[PDB]
Amino acid sequence: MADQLTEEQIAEFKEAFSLFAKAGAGTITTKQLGTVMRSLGQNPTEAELQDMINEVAAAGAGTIDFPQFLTMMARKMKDTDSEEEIREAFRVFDKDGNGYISAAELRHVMTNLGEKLTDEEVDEMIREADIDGDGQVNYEEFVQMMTAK
Amino acid sequence: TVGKFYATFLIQEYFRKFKKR
Ligand SMILES: [Ca+2]
Ligand SMILES: [Ca+2]
Repeated sequence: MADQLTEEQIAEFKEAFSLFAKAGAGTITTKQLGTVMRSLGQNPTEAELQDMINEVAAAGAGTIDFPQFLTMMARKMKDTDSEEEIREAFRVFDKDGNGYISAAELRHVMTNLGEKLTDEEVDEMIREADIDGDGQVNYEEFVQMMTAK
Repeated sequence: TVGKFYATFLIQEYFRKFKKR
């Protein structure tokens, strides 16, 4: 099942994971894992790595293959289709048709579904987000503030 | 039915959550 995906990564990703070790090749071990993941580029905290290295292990040794190595690093960013989906919702929110949500619009979505939600939370939300000092929020800050947890 | 139903699932979750102060 193809769905379009970057390539520059898979290219360099394999290279590093391919050129390394010494007594053999094909896969890396816990220790070698970090080594390859390090030269790879980014160098965030080591916590995430630790857990993973111990999570991949399962019915077998600690040697990891390249296919699983990329899947993990790739999953780190979390892959989930949500483009058009959010776009559609964008139209439902905005009423003027543009690239910036306004209070009036936001309130509309609320009062519509009901759930009370007085106009108090609305102004409060704008005070929390808002990239600039504008009583409006761009599609970016909008999506960046959406998807909670 | 793949449609706007999904949009609700999203706006719904975020709402019920950020609800409290
Ligand atoms: Ca607007
Ligand atoms: Ca803004």
